[PDB]
Amino acid sequence: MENFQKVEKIGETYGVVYKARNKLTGEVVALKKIRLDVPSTAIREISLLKELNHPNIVKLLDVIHTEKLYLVFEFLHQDLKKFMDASALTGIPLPLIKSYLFQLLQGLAFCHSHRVLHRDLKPQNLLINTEGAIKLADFGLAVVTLWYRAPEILLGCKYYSTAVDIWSLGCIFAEMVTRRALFPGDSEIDQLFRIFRTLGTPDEVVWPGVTSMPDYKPSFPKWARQDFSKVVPPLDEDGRSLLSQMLHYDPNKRISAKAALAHPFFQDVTKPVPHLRL
Ligand SMILES: Cc1ncc(-c2nc(Nc3ccc(C(=O)N4CC[C@H](N(C)C)C4)cc3)ncc2F)n1C(C)C
Repeated sequence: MENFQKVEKIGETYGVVYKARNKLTGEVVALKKIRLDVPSTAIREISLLKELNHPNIVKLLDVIHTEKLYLVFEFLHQDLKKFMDASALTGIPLPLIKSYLFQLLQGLAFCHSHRVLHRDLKPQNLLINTEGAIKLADFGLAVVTLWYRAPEILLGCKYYSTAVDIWSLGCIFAEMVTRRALFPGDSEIDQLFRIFRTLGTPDEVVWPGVTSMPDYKPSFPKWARQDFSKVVPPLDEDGRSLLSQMLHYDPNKRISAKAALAHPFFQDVTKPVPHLRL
């Protein structure tokens, strides 16, 4: 860590993140100081992450095990959240929404093909640059936001799948379009009940095995599903078709990252450059 000069704190569950300059090489980096107490398994788990390289995953440059674990990442200048708040006035243009969605699906397609899950996608851990790229960061690597949590997690599923990232990404997609969070819950039951009010209470019809999941209660209110035209106007038919498949209750019916990439929504996909003020 002596080789690095802290420029500024840029983020603070498990670990703080600093913009920092490599004292030798003048290299500017994000320097993550990880949740102190290293367990041997966590070291081999991060050594697996260093091999997981993709243009839509923030590059882990180095892991400094001394003695206090640091992770040195490629630096990116803004998160999606700040860009969304800076764009809240006319909204992010749809071409740029489509681009960001396609790229993150490509990152997820990659992660998932190697049986790596993110587990905690949100606007705060999606990082953007001046060239139109968007990148996954801060991989969930087993107050916190529940807003992008898949319903299987919230109902107590222990061995959940790659479909949790598709759910989260779908929530992020809707939020980019509408400029309002799709399920802004302030507790697990509120989060869950917000998902239920909008998409209807899941039963064995739409989600086989649901009534036997740990935190499922026969006594949950039974809400009727709302229209998707009510939920994400002004998303077009393709956009809404894709979103509905990313928000299927049954993790096994929820569209994969790979299948999603072939959806007609991306037919006219391009790569716009955003107007970013750094
Ligand atoms: C948790 C984590 N590990 C590694 C990184 C990381 N960050 C950056 N650079 C970066 C991130 C966020 C912002 C940013 O716009 N703000 C963070 C807080 C505030 N927002 C919540 C409104 C704005 C600027 C630069 N680069 C590479 C990384 F690996 N991160 C970030 C997600 C903070």
